[PDB]
Amino acid sequence: WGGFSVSNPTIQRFFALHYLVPFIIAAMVIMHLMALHIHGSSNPLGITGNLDRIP
Amino acid sequence: AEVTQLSNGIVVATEHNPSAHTASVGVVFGSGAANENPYNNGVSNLWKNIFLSKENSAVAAKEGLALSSNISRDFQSYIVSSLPGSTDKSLDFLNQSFIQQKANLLSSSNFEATKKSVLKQVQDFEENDHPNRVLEHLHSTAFQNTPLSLPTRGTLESLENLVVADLESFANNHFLNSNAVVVGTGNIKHEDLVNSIESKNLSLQTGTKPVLKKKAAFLGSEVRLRDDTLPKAWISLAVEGEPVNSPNYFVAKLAAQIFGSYNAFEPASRLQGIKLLDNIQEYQLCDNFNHFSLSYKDSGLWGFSTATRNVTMIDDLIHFTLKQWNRLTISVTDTEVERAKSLLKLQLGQLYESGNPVNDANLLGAEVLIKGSKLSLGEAFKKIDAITVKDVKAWAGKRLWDQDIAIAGTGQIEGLLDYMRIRSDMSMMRW
Ligand code: HEM
Repeated sequence: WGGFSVSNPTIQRFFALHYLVPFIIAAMVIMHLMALHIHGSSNPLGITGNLDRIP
Repeated sequence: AEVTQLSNGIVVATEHNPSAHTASVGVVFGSGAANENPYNNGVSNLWKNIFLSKENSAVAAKEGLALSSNISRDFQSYIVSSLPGSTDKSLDFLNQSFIQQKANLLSSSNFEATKKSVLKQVQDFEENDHPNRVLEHLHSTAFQNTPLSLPTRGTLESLENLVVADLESFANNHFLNSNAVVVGTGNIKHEDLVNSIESKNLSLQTGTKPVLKKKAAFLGSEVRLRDDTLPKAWISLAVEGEPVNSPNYFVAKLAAQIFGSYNAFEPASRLQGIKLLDNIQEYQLCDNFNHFSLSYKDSGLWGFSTATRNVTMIDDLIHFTLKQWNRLTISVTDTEVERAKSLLKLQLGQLYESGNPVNDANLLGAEVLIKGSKLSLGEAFKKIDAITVKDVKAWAGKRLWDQDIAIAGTGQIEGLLDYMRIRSDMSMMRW
């Protein structure tokens, strides 16, 4: 909390971190895509989808 | 050495050629698979087989003459080969055992034995062959609900449901005199010109062929029979060709022969060729080509058949062939056209002038029924040198550019993308 009161360092650090974090989100979601690609996406029927697929 | 035609009741044609010495005389009926309904398919096959068995046994035992046949879409090319000095006997047998009488032929026993033999033959054709199967499927899927998609062999369900009456009914509705001719390719001169017209030597069933209500159409489709048991793959593109008797037959034939055949396991084929063959050969993509542009009296088919070995690399083969077809319709080098002209010239020379009289007889029959008069290859050579780049550009701008395709293959096609990755990329968005 940057001290004993809400002051310049508080909001300064909050804004800098806010401007930083979404790129870390972007990194995590490229990991999300990586982890997804290993085994496709689930059928709505909850059954094997390896039979047929469309491009 | 000039083909002669006339019209005296039954059309008689003759392509004299004293080069070979295997005289052949027969008939070429202007009907077949196209002239018959889906529910009774293999009637023509059954006719051809009963002939080819029992009449063969009769003729060889009696005299010396080997009889063949052929059915492609609308022929029954019952050619009866013979010696040069033995044509009268062949004609007498043909008119005494094919047109009439059919009682000594269609015994129940012989018919049933031939029926089971036909069933076995069509079955093992279905279980063994593959390129022919995909070609038949391509026809059956291009012309849905039309008296041209049904195959030239038939289906077991349609084969089993016919005994005598259907066969005789088709005989009396298609073995007439209006659309039946006589062909005498070989080394006869005018004996056939006068002996066909005799006191009684004439086909029965005077009248006319029943006209089909609908002729032909086209529509894009797929018939794939994906089964991973088979080792290789099989595909066959198609684009609607040009029907016979049109000022586009030869230009389409050239537009097909530009890319040409290819056999990846031959030392004398990989080295030669044009762009697609090199760009395939850098890796291993395909194993066979067949650019074929087949034409029929109702509509024709311009096709592209392969039987590859690689399974993961189907998409790249298709993509390259499509880009090459686009290149054909956008820009062609003059040397490519000249090479195609020369190759197509030699190909026609080989095909129409093969020493075997049966091939020439069948082709003459086809042309005389469809064109109405034989087109001697001299005129073909005269009119083939006039084909020029502008003409091919114009023709491909119509038949090829953004036109619906039909493909149908049996095997491990699964890698093939369904429709919009093989259709909406015939223009590559930059013409
Ligand atoms: C920016 C954040 C995210 C992005 C960009 C993203 C993107 C995607 C994409 C592209 C897919 C493929 C199918 C689809 O588009 O829905 C997908 C699927 C999926 N995502 Fe996400 N995702 C995100 C967040 C999350 C989160 C937070 C969860 C769970 C906590 C999640 C769970 C899943 C699951 C379970 C699937 C399953 C698809 C399947 O089973 O069919 N995602 N996501």
